[PDB]
This record gives sequence, C-alpha cells and structure tokens, in this order.
Amino acid sequence: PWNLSNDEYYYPKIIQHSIPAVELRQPFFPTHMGPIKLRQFHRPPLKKYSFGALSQPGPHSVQPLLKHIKKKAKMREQERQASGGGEMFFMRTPQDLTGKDGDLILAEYSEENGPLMMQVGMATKIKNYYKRKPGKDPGAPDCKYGETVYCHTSPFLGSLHPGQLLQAFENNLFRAPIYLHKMPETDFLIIRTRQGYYIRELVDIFVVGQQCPLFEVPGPNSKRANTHIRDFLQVFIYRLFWKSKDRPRRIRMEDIKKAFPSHSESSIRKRLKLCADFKRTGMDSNWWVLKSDFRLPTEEEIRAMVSPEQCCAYYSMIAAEQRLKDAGDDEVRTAPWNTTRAFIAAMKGKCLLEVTGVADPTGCGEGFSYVKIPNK
Amino acid sequence: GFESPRPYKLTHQVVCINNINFQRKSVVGFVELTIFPTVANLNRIKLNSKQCRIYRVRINDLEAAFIYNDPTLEVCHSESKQRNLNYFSNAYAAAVSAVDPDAGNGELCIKVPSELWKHVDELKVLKIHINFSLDQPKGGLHFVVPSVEGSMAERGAHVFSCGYQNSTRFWFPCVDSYSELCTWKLEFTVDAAMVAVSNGDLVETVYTHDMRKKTFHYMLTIPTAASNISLAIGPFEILVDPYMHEVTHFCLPQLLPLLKHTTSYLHEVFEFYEEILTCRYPYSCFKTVFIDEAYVEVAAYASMSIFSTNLLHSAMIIDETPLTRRCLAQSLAQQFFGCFISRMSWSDEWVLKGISGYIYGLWMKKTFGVNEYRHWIKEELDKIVAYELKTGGVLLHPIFNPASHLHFSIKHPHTLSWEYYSMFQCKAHLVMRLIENRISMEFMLQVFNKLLSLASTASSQKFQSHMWSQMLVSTSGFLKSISNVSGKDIQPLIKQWVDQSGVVKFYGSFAFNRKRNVLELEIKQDYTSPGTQKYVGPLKVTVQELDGSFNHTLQIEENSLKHDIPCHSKSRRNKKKKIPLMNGEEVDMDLSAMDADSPLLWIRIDPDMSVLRKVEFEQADFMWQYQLRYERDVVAQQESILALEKFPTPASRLALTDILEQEQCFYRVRMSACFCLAKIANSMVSTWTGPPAMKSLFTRMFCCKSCPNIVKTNNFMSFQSYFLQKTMPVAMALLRDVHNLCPKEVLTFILDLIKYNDNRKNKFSDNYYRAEMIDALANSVTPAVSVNNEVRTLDNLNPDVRLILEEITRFLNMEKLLPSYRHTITVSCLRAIRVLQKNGHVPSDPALFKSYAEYGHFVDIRIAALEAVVDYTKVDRSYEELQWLLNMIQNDPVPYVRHKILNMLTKNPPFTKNMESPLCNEALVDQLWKLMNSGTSHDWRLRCGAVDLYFTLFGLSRPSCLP
Amino acid sequence: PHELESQFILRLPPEYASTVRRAVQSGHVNLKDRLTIELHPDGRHGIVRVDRVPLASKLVDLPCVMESLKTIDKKTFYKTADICQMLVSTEKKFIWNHGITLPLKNVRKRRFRKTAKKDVEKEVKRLLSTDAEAVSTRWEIIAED
Repeated sequence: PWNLSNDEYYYPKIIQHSIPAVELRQPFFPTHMGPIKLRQFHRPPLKKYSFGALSQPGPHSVQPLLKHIKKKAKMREQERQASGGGEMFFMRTPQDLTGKDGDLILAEYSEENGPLMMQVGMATKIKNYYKRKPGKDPGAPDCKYGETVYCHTSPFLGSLHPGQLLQAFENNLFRAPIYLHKMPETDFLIIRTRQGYYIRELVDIFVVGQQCPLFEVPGPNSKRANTHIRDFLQVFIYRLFWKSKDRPRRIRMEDIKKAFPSHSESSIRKRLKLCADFKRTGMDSNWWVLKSDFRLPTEEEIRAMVSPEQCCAYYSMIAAEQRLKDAGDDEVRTAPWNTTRAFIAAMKGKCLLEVTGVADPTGCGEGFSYVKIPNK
Repeated sequence: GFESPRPYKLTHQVVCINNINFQRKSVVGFVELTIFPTVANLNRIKLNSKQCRIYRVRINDLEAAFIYNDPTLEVCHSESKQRNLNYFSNAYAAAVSAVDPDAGNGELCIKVPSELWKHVDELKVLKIHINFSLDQPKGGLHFVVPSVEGSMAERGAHVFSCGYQNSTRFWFPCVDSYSELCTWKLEFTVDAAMVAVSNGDLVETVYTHDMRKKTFHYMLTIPTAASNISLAIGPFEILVDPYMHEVTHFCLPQLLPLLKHTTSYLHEVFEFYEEILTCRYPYSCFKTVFIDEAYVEVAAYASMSIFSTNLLHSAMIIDETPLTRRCLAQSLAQQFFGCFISRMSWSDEWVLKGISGYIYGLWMKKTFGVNEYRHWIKEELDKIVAYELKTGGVLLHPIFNPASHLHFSIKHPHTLSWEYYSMFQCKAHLVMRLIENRISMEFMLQVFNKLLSLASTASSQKFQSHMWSQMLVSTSGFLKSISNVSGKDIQPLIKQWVDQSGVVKFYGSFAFNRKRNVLELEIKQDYTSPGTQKYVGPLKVTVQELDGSFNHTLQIEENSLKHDIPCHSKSRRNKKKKIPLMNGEEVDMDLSAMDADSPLLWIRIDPDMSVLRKVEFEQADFMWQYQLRYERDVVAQQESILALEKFPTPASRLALTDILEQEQCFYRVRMSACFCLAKIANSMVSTWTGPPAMKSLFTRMFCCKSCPNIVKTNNFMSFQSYFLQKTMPVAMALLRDVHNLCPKEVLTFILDLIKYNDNRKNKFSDNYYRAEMIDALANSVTPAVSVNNEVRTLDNLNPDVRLILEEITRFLNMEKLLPSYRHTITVSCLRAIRVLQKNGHVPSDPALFKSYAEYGHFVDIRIAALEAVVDYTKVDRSYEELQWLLNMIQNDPVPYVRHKILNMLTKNPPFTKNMESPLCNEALVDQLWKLMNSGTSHDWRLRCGAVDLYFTLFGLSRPSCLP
Repeated sequence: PHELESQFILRLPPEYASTVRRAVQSGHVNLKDRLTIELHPDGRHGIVRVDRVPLASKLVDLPCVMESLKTIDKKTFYKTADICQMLVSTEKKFIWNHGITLPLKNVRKRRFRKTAKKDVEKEVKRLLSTDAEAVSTRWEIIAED
C-alpha cells in the first residue's frame, strides 16, 4: 500500500552534435594536419580560390541575406509545428551548418591557445548559474540566451556571490564563463564562399573566460593517444567500405594514404589486415575487398567507436606538440595534457593547484594556472 | 496515409435501443448510418452483424433488400470427415477473413435500390435505417438477472456489453473495424429505476409519457470507432468523484462504501497520465462501471471502463489494494492509447499495446518504486522467454503465412490463442522499453505527445476523415515521428525485435588471466533451438572488482567467442578500505571467501535487460553470495537467489539468512530467499546442525520475547513484515527430513501459529494470512504409505493428517458462517483438500468440488473447485467427469468460467498426444471437433480455447486414435 | 568534399557603416550592387566600395580568437567558424593590437603573456639553403664590433 522499496540503501542519491559532427566527416574533422596547418590551428587563413566566381580578379558585390534568414526560419518553424510543436533536431546536413541562416552570436576567447576547443559542427549550451540572495530573492535576472539553473555549489573554482548570475558555455569539452558584450558599431560579418560574398550584422558577442576542462587531453605517445589514432583510422576505413558501391565492398589503399599520409606501413594497413583482403588476381585486382564473413558495423557502432570530443583532445595534443616543438620545463607544464590532468585531479580532490604560476594563460595576475601542487 | 478498404465513408451513426426486457432477455432497436460513397456504382454496402434479427432496412427512406450469411457459425461442413487441426485453422482464418471489415467484406449485404443509383454515382449522402432485435443473445451483451423476486431494480439485474476487440457487431449492426471513425448519437430507453451508462456525454434524460421509463441521450462528438462503443444498463449507485468532477463511478447496489474507498486513488492516476504526456484527458467525461460476471477483469472503451465488482475492497483489505490500483491504471492507459489513438490495420497493434503497457509501467515505477518496476520487468521478460522457447515465438507486426510455427493464424485478433494475445501485449511493452533504451525517455514522451496532439487537432475537425485519420497510428507513422523528434532511426532494433520473432540465449563463462590482469569472458549463443535467434549487436557487461563497479560494452559478432576485458588493481585488499558499489555508496565486505589472485567480485551479463534474453552465467558460489549480499539491483539479487540453489554450501545458507534478517532489502527478494533457504535446507539434511530453517528467525522476528512459541498478536501495519510473515511458514513447510516426511517440529509450529492467531487489534483483515496458513498446512502433506491398496478410511488415517484435516474442517465450516473477503479461506481449503486427495489420505471423490462448482457460488470458489475437478479427471482418468466438464463448457451462464475451464483443461490436460489413454475415443474427437466447429460460435474466445484444447490433446495432424 | 567557410569581420567608417547597416537590414539586392570588395594580390590590401565610393582597406590579424556560434533554440550553440582577421577600411602594420570588444583593448600589450608569437624559422630554412653551397666555413664568437 506504500513504497516498500528500500531505495535509500540501494540507490543512495546530453549535448547533441550535428550529424556531420558525430559521423566525423572529413571537412569538419580533418584526418591529417601538417605543420603549417597545425600552426594555423583554429586560425584558418583566407584562401584564394582557383575556380569559381571569386577566383576571377576584380570587384565583387556582397549580397544581403535577410530574405534568406527569415525564409529559413519560417520554414524551420513550419517543420517544428508539423512535427507536433515540441523541440526538434535540425542540424542533419552539412548545409544546415552555414552562417547564412539562424541567429548567429560571436564568441571571443581570452586565452591565445586554450586546452580544448570545439570543432565546426559541435554543439554547446549556455547555462546561467544564479545563486539566490540569502532569504528572499526577486528571481534570476532574465537573460536573452541560455537556460537558468540555481547553483548552490559553484561549478567554477570560485564561488558565486549571492544574487550574482554568471553565464557559461557548458558542453562535454569544457565549461567556461562567458560575458555578453554588444558588438562594435562598425563591424559586420562577411561570409565568403566560392560564389560570392554575403553580409550579416552581428549584435551579440560573448567573451569567454578561462576554460575549466572536463576532458583530459592525452599526452604524446600515450596509450590513449595511440588508441585514438588506431580507432580513427579504423572508423575512416569502415566509412570508406560503407561508401563503396561495388559488392563485394572494395576500397583502394591510396585513398587511405591520401587521408593519413604520415602513417607508415604496418600501422595504416594493420586495420586493413582484418576485415579486408588484397584481391590482385583477375577481378577486383589491386583492391582491398571486404571479407565475406565480416559483418561491417552499423552506423551506431561506428559512432560508438570514436567520439568527437576525443578528436578535439587529439587535435589539441598535436597542436601543442607542434608549438612546443617549434619553441625548442615551464612551457611543458603549460601543455594541455599536464593542465587538463591537473584540473581534473583537482576537481576530484586528489591534489591542489597553485593558482599563481607559469601555466597562467594571461601572463599577469588575472587567470588561473592549472599545475598540480600536493595537498601537503 | 490511410486509404479505406471500404468503398464508403461513415460519418455519423445513431444507435437507439428500446424495450430492454430483462425477463425475456431481449432488446429491440434501430441503427441509422450516414455514409458517403467514395466510388460511384456503389451498389451493395456490406455491414457487420452477429446474432441480431434484421427486420427491415430502408436506404434514404426507400425499402432495400438485404441478404445475411455468417460463415463463422459452422466453419467446416458437418459431413466432412476431416479431423486435423490445420484444416480447421485455415478454414477458420478464411471464415473470419470473409466477414472482416478490414477487408471490404461484411456479413450483412444490403443492395442499394435502383432509383438511388443517380444519387450514388455523383457521390451524395445515403442514410441507412436498419431496425433489429436481439431475441436471446449468446455472448452479445450479458444479461445478469438474479433469481430474487421483486422489481428488476430490486433484485439487481443488469446488462453490459462484453467481448474483446471487434465484438460490437454482436449487439448492433455496424462497421466493426477500428479504422471506421464516426460521430455517435446513442439513445437508451430503460426503466425509471435504472441508469444507462455509455460513451460520450449525457446531453439529457427525458421521461416517457407514462413516467415508467426514461430515455438517456448520449452524444459522442470525438470520432470513435464502432468497436469502442459500450453499454451498461442497471440499478447502479452513482458516485461523483469528489476530486475530479467529470468522473462518475457506478457500482451495484449495497456496494457504495467499497466504491468510495476503491475509486479514491484514481485522480492521482489521472494526474500522472496527464503530466508525463502533456495532453489532457481527451474525452469530456469518464465513467467507471463495476458489474457482476464480467468478461475480462478490466475492459476499456471510449470514455468508459467496465471493471468487475470483485476488485472492490474496503479500507481494511490489503493484498488487494495494489492489484485493483494497477487495474485502474491500465484501464486509464488504454483510455489514452487504445481508444483515442486507434489502430490503422491489424498490424500496428503492437504500437498501441506497447505504448499502453509502457506508460502503465512508468506509472508503476512512480507509484510503487523503481524496485517494483525492475521486478515487474524481470517477471514479464521471464514470462516471454518461457513462452517463446515453449512454442515458436510472438511476432509483433507481421506482413501479409508469416508465422507458420504455431497452430493458428495471426492475421486476425479473433483467431489468436488467448495466451498468445497475453504474450503479444507483454512483448509489445518490453520492446517499447527497448526503444526507450535506445532513444531516451524524454524523447519517447515527446513522441507520445506528438501523436496525441495530432489526434486532438484531428478530433475537433468536422471534415468526414479529410483529417480524422490522423487519429489512427501506424508503424511507419510511429517510426517517422520517432525519427522526427530524435534524428536517430531505430530500424535495426525494429528489424531485430519486432519483425523477426525470437529471443536470445546467452551462455557465459569467465576465466581470470593473472599474468596480463585480464578477464576472458566466453559468451556463446544457442541459436538452433526452435524459439531462438542470433544476436549480433553490442552487449553491456558489469564487473564488480575491488576497485569498484565498471561497465564494458562487448561486440558480439557471429564468429566471436572470447572477449578480453581489462581488470583493475587489488589494493583494497592490501589496506582494509570500503569497496565502492554500483551506486555512490561503499560497504565493508568480508573478503575471506574471495580468491587471492583475482580482484573481481561478481560479473553480470546484460544488467539493464537491454535485450530480450535468457542468461546462463557460470560464476563461482562466493561470487553469487557477494552478489546476493552487496548488490544494489533487485534483479541481480533475484538471479543470485535463483543460482544459489545449485550450491548448498553453508556459506550460501548464511548469505540467504543474512538477506532474510535484513530490512532495507526489497521485500520480494526476502520472500524468494525463504523458498531458496527451504530448498537448500532440504538438500543438506544429515548436515544441518540446529533447529529447522527459518524457525528461530520467525521466533526472533514475529513472536514474543518472553514466549517463543506464542506468536505476537497481529499488527499488519508495516506491509513488508506482513508479507514476509505470511510467506515464511509456507516455505518452512517444504522442509524435508531424512525419511522425506515433514518434521513434526514445523507442523506443530504451523498449528501453533494457527491456534494463537489474534486479529482483534489491527486495522486490517486476516483473510490472506489465514489463507496462507492453510497453504502452509497443505505444503506439509507427504504421500501416505498405503499397504495393498488399502481403502483410505477414518481409522487408518495418518496421525499428522488428522490434525491438518481437523484444522481445514474448522476453517471451512467457520467460513460458512463468517465469510472472508473473497472466500480466500474457501479457496485455500478446497486446494488443501485436493492436496490431501492427491496423496493417499482422503478418498478420491470429486463430489465436494462438484458441489462447490455450481452456479450460485462466488467465482473464485468456482474456479478453485473446477481446478480440483480437472486435476481429478487427469489423475483418475474419469470419463464422466470429463463429460461433466465439457457439458459445463457448453452451457454455463458465466462465459468467464467457460473460458477458465477450457484454460485449465489446456494447462492440465487429461491426456496428451503421446499418451495412450482410455479417453481417446472417436466419440471424444467428434465432440471436440463439434465444439470447435459449432457450439463455441458465439464467443471468439471459447473457440480459440477449443482450438488450443484440440491441439494439446490431439496435435496438428489427424487424431491418431481414429479409424 | 566540404571546405570550411572563411568568415572575417569588416570594419567601415561610421557614416559608411550606417549606410551599409541600413541597406543590410532593408534586405533588397540593391545592396549587392552598392557594396563590393576588391582584394589586392598583396593579400593585405583592398578596396571596399560603398555606394561606388572607394575606401582603402587593410586585412589585419586580430590578437584574440573569435568563434561564430549558431543556434536554433538559443540554449545550445554550435561552432561554425573561427575568426581571426578584420578588413578595416578608411608585417607589424598588419597586426591589430586591440580586440573587438570594449574590455579588450591593446590586449596584445597588457593582457597577453609574452611567451612569443612567431619569421625566425623561415630565415633558418633560407640560411640552410644558402649553407648548401659551402666548402670552407668560418664562424666566430664576435664581441663589440
């Protein structure tokens, strides 16, 4: 007639990326980054086109896109109201991730090179942490973007004041305090493609403070590092087998050698050692056909193999490897594998961090340094 | 997209019933349908009608000609000498498909008059006025007329519409499909002292000009199918719900306080189902009718539910409150997702049954706790795997035979066996739990809200189906709505667990590699059994090592056998630290039984029941004891209890005794540990040291501190030590000595529990505890030592059994003067007399049970007595008792009793196909073939039960014992 | 294949910024004729022509890193591109010291750690290439010379 389940003795007490991001599609998640592409990591230069309308030299008209924005927003609202009116998932194609539609905000970073950084196509949430005032409080100061949550226990290193609302980017990679600023009155946003220039205005720009890392960047030559390289190569090989049209499912080796050119012999073809067999006689010659007993994994199994956040941690590791390599122990402490290990260990309560040090990304007294100190 | 199989579209139907005669069991009425032809040259219109005598039919007030033929009255010809069951199953499927309204067909074929052909070619409205009469219906609408004198309201006579699925053709002519939605107008002219309850809202109630009868007018503006239209006419006591005011509860006279107490919880069920879904209750009223001699225990129609009165309990009745509570809950779940959103075909029934069962399981989770939810899910999964390994498999969503491994056709609901229908609903709600496991619960509730919101925007239009078919769900529409809200499609999961009809069997064994610190699992599947299929997906395994609980995902492809997973340290055995559990807590474990070289404490293959599986894991006995003690999952504690019966070591006795002593364990685990401890105690006789098992524990928990053999006076206010107290002597009576006879220390203990029982002080009744005491007395009976087939008389009775017989005589006679709640002690004493007759103690005479199986008794007494007669005619090979049972199947007033007799005679058959018996004549084959062909033609559940009985007795081929 | 889009910021003089803003928020294709951008083969020089009036432009490097973040529900934000360059209209000259927001001004001089930026290694490659032509090499300590 009651509960009668002794639950207090048995049980004592989210981010959805785009379908191009969870499927690790090449443009957005690169297979190989060279040295000049690792120096320009997250700072991509303005490339000159060889073919297209902008490849011909001369003046080029920019095109306003406000009929396009409101047409796409009205179309997405029709899709949402036709599907029952709830919240929908829209980012299903690469053409959904253009800047030509939707409400764009900008997000500037305080640090030069953060320990973790999102790739194109990945999602993040805005959480407004609001500590109520002692006793009576009016309610969270309302904010245009994000959802509000009442935080008794401060997520960040410091603690919120009573009656202080702090917005923050929250995802699987990090959590970082963001501060809304209005845009300058002179700056517009030009989206250039091969066909022409397009212009939006911006009105909202956030400044992102020092990140609190939630994912540990692996070290170089680590076991997690080599495991991610092997799993990424295996996922790319499976997706090339899925894309193959000729049954018995066959791929070419120099497609994989074009994708992963730093990979040597054994390494790149130890994933072709299993699942594939080198047909070189008669038909399918010089192809790696799929074995007939091998069941090619489904889409959800391939998604469960490698996560996009592991790819971002690997990209952070190899970019920091390049920067350290170019600059000939203080710098090694500022490497993201050390700082991410230090911060995550401090969050479990293993150890403490010297908050003033050399891992400080500001170079002055502002900002923290995530390097381990003993709790003694 | 829904395209009708009918060439017309039905818009509105008026059902008027006059002259409900209770003495003659007769109704008169008419039916007026408003159809729009969709194809020109409509000519014949085919409607559904059974048992109604059609007087006249007028189309647009012009006299029309009809022809009636029902091929399902006599399925095969009388002069065909076929006697195999595959012939009858194909002929019965063809006969049901020939009256199917889901094809274009129907039983009543009306011919459109000639002058209306220019009205039908350019597609204009046709109004068909049939007037009919039910003369004395067999299973159409049930007349319960008691034989007390007085007026029909003074004796308590009532009518209700009984049947399952499309059975509204049995009391008025209609288009009896779930896809023909129309609006309704229902008038019933009943006696002035009676009330007529039906679907819709009651717009008025006018008197007749003599003021001796009154007409109830109902209107249903939400477009429902004909199959969801019901009726209950009787002298009901009306009770408006004091919390929700559109909900009226109707009971039989003198049962108003039971109705007040019983239906006082229902507003919380309404609030739950309207806050997990975000739609309000779609109908404008809700009516719960409690009746006598019900067809099923709970039936749900549009804006109405019909329960039996045997669910009504008072405030002092426990062990019946959760069962009635969950019957109300599943009736409301079917109100949301069986009556508002309806089916598009007979396929896509798994969608509706799965959504109903799944949201009812969510209600059970919130109400009775997650632990009761896990226990319920595990018992449903064990039920399905037992049924699918027993016979073939349940196929949700077949494609039109698709399932030829069984003996009936799955094309229509009225050819299904009743056990297949039950397992169909069970598998549908477990597959919906699997879809929730792949796509999270909030997205699942968003799917259900999107279906309900499409249906409720559809439900307010007036266009005749230009939008009323958005109230019908299909499989493709359900998967498309899932893909709309989530972006993932479930087509591999749908292809494996819906379209394929099988469960999987896992055999696991591990080995710990000490050198490389790995755990080598070995999981092999039995995929060559008749009910099984091969699993190739991922598989979760949970390993509890000394460093904590870790989950691993294994990829089990066809050629896979050995899975190497890594193991952690064993540094919590260097220092004594607490070992962290599956939840956030940590406990002190006694690590003396553990191996020195392995850190792992237990392994669980598929802990979350994420596949439809049967696991056979080979752990060591100390791992099963650690999993019984320190696990924070009730299904793992239950499976460790189930696996400790093979290890009768005293450490397992200590484990189960520590589980039994432990409050803050879930009570249904301790109730299982009682029976496991009884089995282990029976297996380690000539090793057992002290007293019998659980006796000292019973005197420690439930008896006085100063008197060990006097039980404490009954205070049943804890509801967990009440269940444990009433289940512990029942397991304690299974204690077996070296001579194989129950010890006289446990029998004397049970008799002292019976004598010193005082219930004048608790606020709850004692009927279930005393009934379990009779069950414990029946468990102690060992077979008697008859010499030279000596006649069992009173002098050569066992000295043990004379005390038992005196106690059950006292209990049954005191029940004759002071009755229990549902004659629970009558049922227990009849069961115990059958136990004493099954051994050589009481003479094997069925006359007592034949007197308790008469019509005027309570239905629980009737089914207990008929179970005893079925067991007697199995053991004594009685011909006249089998003819008695078959006669009672043919002509009994209560159809639930007929279905139960066929069910019990299928479960405990008098002979199987392998047996040579004296009861395998050509006469019995001819009787059972006549019972399948004719005789059971009026119920659709007796005919499937007769098909099941013929399959159990004679098999799928020609009866062998025949010329 | 897919090529990551390249977004940059265009800064205009304030009156020309007001005319361009009015023409953008209007939304006609009349703006397309009015606003053109010609980037010179230097790579760091241009003309932006507002209403056919030429303005001189420089493509500069920004000290911080900005990221465009799109959203559909204003609760979850997806990163679309990285912005590091600005075509201000009116080498060391092509480096901007200030940031776009008001709190960030001369972030490069005051709020940036001076570990380093970049040049020295391209010169090393050129030096190794010149070294390739050597038979007798002479190198010394050198003092105040």
